[PDB]
Amino acid sequence: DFQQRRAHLANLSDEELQTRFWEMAEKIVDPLLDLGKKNTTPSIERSVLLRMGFSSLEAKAIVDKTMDRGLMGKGAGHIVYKIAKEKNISVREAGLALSEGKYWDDAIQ
Amino acid sequence: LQLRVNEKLDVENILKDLDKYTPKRRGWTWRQPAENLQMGPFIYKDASTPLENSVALPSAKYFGDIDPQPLPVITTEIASGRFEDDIRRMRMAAWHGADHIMVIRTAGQSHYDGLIEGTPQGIGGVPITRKQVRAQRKALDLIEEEVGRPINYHSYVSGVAGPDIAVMFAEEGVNGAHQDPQYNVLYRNINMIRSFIDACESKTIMAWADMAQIDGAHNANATAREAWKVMPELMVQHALNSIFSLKVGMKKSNICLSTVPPTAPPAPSMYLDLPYAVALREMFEGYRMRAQMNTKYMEASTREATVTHVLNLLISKLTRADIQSTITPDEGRNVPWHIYNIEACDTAKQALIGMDGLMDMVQLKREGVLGDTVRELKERAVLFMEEIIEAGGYFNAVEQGFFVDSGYYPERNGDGIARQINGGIGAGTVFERDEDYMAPVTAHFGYNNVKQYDEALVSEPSKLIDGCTLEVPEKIVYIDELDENDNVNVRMEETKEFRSMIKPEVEWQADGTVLLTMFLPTSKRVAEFAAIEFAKKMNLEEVEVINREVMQEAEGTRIELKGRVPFSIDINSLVIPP
Ligand SMILES: Cc1ncc(COP(=O)(O)O)c(/C=N\CC[C@H](N)C(=O)O)c1O
Ligand SMILES: C[C@H]1O[C@@H](n2cnc3c(N)ncnc32)[C@H](O)[C@@H]1O
Repeated sequence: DFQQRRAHLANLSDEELQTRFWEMAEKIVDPLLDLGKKNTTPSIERSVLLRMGFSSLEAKAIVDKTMDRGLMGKGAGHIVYKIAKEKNISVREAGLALSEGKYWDDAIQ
Repeated sequence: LQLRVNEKLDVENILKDLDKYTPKRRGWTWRQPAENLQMGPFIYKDASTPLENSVALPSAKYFGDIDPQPLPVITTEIASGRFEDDIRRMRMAAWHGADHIMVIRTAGQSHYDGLIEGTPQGIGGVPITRKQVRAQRKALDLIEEEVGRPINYHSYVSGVAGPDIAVMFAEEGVNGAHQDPQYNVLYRNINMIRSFIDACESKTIMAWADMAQIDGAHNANATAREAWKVMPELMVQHALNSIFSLKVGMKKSNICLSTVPPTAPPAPSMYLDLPYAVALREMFEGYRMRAQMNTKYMEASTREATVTHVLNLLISKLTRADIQSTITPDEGRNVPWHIYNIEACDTAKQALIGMDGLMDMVQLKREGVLGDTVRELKERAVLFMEEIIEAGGYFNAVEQGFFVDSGYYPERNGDGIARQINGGIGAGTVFERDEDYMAPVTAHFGYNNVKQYDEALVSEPSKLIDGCTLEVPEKIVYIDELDENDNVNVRMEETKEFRSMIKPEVEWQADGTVLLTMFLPTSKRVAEFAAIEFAKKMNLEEVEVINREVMQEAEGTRIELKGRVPFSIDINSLVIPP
């Protein structure tokens, strides 16, 4: 079993065996990292909001609504940025607005 | 400001004005090496700077109460359900050498899909919120000036809202955290695609805060039948999270492996666990070694726990350990008591000091049976890695039950934990980033289209808003309480009474628990039941047995009992001379 398997490493040197262990470790995590670059999730979106000056309660409502209108792909902190500038209010006020159910027909463009 | 070594911590005062508290510093601190240090008549080779205020070892009386401190950062874990009582157990550990205070999340926090707020009571752990975290970190600021050496507050960044708590930890100067997206999948059955996409953010936020990161490969140590056979997979779980954390942006010097010697006597545990310890440290150079102690092969005996732990400290000394966490000797007897967190520190400090300079005098026989097994474990792990690629990536390997299988890999029993790619908690919560996706904040990982609004701001996204909370703390929404009857102010009010009577406690103020040890001249079962009676007559309540040991079948039985004293004493009616 293990002796059969270990065939091709047996004459690998410690430097080769180590560099090979990390070489493959790297190739295994890469697809994971890419998935991480091109995609988003609710907790991530909520966290962007928290940093943007929103409370956990307010953040939930925006992301809960963002998901309904199918807008995750654009970014929840982005929905709150474009609506802030468009209607000329503070990031905070336009984020409160949205949380409460407002400016959602508008955000869709 | 404030803090007299003879006055208790005013936990009533620490809880006030938490809306205006700010962490005093950020990130991890290590111990300052103190070269050829002279304490009393002795010279120490492997010591760190002395504490300004501390409780030295009982036997330090024969030597002028000297209190030598070793080089590794020393962890103790304290989380009872009531963060407010524990702030006192913290102060006792700090005095005993612990400079890494680690706090367990209330049962099920992994599944909280968002932060919680305020201070409800915990179950088998503290509920981690901002008030509570600001509280404990404010108390540690005091406690660390008292002792004269910084203390790393640590907690957990797991769950379906890891990224959430990463922020809050970043804001509130939590110094260290666990972060390993493999924990979510294997033990909490959170969905793997969302779990790993989340860890990218989680980890970035953590790297921004300069926090230290501990992984959870050691978890596979416990949930595992014959722990010595798990050694190829440990290397695999340590490697995945490390190369991952590394490529996210985290510094190699802030990435800690959580490495526990898998065995304990009567196994020849040194012989078994040492090649592994060496293999790991050779294969992971430049990464940190956070040694933990044995919990799986534990039982009701404190004595036994301690001896196995000293052997655990011995694995660390023979090799290397940047942090040396501890486990209470009573871990298998009950939920840790004040006196036993302190035993854990004392013992860790005592053993390390007694082995000062040991490696100037001893060494590893690096060729022999040792190097052979160091080589074999390495091969077995590389093999495991080869098969995870062949099967076409990490998700497929998980789904095929590659992990948590009780076989000494390449051996596979089929008893491993299989999660579905498309299933779990949080399935269907991944969303594709669109071309014009943006996020106006520091510490964001994935694709962030910033150019569109300003080509210049690409590397400072938060300047679209004149600072995210990481630059502008005053933008942090602070919640105080969200429950009127379940919070710290009710709990503290409940017992104003006590702050001029007194009673014994193990975890919570005046909980009335005590420990009784006795010997009975009869077999165990009977001995045990006869034992309850004696305790009852002694006026204790809620009596239960927590340890039986056979001295010899017929001759005798040692019994140990935890029980509640149903009354108080008065410090003012105690006749005390000089
Ligand atoms: C990597 C990781 N993330 C989260 C959690 C737990 O946190 P929640 O259950 O609330 O998600 C754990 C727990 N076991 C670790 C033991 C610890 N080192 C101790 O020394 O006992 C973990 O290993
Ligand atoms: C059961 C739990 O619900 C939370 N919670 C969130 N919002 C509220 C609210 N408006 N009133 C009471 N509890 C609330 C608490 O954090 C609490 O402890």
